[PDB]
Amino acid sequence: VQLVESGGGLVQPGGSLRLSCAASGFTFSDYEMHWVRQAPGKGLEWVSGISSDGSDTDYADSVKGRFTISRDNSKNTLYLQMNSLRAEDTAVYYCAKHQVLEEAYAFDLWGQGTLVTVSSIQMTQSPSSLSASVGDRVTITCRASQDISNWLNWYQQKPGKAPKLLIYAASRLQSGVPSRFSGSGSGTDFTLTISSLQPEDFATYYCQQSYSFPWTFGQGTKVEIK
Amino acid sequence: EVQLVESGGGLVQPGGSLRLSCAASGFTFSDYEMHWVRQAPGKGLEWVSGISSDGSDTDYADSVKGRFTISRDNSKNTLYLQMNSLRAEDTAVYYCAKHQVEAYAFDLWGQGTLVTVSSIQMTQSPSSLSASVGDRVTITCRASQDISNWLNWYQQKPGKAPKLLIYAASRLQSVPSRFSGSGSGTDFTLTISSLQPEDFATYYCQQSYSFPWTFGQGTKVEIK
Repeated sequence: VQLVESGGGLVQPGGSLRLSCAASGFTFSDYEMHWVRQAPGKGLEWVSGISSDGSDTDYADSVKGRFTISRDNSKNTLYLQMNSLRAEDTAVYYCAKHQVLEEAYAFDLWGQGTLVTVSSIQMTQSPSSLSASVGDRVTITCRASQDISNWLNWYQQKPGKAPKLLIYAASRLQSGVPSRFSGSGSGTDFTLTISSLQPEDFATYYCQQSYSFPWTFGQGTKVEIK
Repeated sequence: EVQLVESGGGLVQPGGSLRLSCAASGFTFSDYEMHWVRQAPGKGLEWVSGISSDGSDTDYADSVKGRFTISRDNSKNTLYLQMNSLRAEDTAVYYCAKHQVEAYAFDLWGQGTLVTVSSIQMTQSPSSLSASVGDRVTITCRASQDISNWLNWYQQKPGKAPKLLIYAASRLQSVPSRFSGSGSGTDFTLTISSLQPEDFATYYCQQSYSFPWTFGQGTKVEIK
């Protein structure tokens, strides 16, 4: 089971690119699919989404009228037509599957991302970065600009790696993530806690509200070494 | 005239692509599982990708799934690695290696090709050490799990193909008597009884017990 993005590259301002996202191991046609991007000044930014049958589409305001999302459910392929590209569109672009997990919605499958370079409800996380050692207890906080009940997910993004779903619905651990990771909170203040930091836990962590559209992420919390 | 030769490296901006090739000669390439293994200054050795003998089954490390594609042309005795959407973290020397079986080890490597872009854990100690000719050198490896004697040691000189020294914790490859391996379970030690001048090199341990195959960060043996 994986998603594989292709089509990135270097493009002049005002240029065009077409990204494709090839899905495998699951019934692609059954799932809402989305593009999410991260610019060199990071933080995840939802770009666009499309319903399972391809009839309903959505875009972030910053890409309206320039990007077009589509899908070929017969070839398990998602597309993003990017016209009139701008310097600010420089980013890694992720393809992601939206899943109803228990009674909640999360992006539970992501691709590794493709790089686009152009040249010739608010979520607040704290801290923005922290340095720690192996064995340390790490506390990361997310505050929501509104009550969102337990409609909150946490993602882990290792350096140079695709983001990964850690916790959904504020406290529910995703399959495979170890017990040291734990989430708590409801309403407007949420906590991700790593009970004992391991070397593979050095990463950037993102919260994301799943309560009202458009989906918004926190700016990220960088967990650095030393 | 048994050898592997990698080509296709170079310098690339982030997000670019390269295609590495590994040319095999002197053995029946089509019969063997083939692998790519890479080395950055920080990580030691890191297994990247493997492909079954017939080219139909492939495997990738988590750090490169979906960006790298391994394939083989068994009619031209050639392994390939297509690297798309390259990252700074992919900067490494890339080796192609043949997997060999009693025990499982990487018994043949190429000299490597350099790419610049601009879960059982093994811990080795020391990371570097200075010694003289005639010295006894003791290198230690610890596994995050019991792995009985499923543990190999490699030697790597600058710019030369890595070399299999000891497999199954204590068994010498067809390698001088001064080299000696011991340990089982979770603690292993590599011993050079009397350092020779051609013995100044970087050494790596590797567990052959559970997939994915993992290496220690390496022990650099320097002069002084």
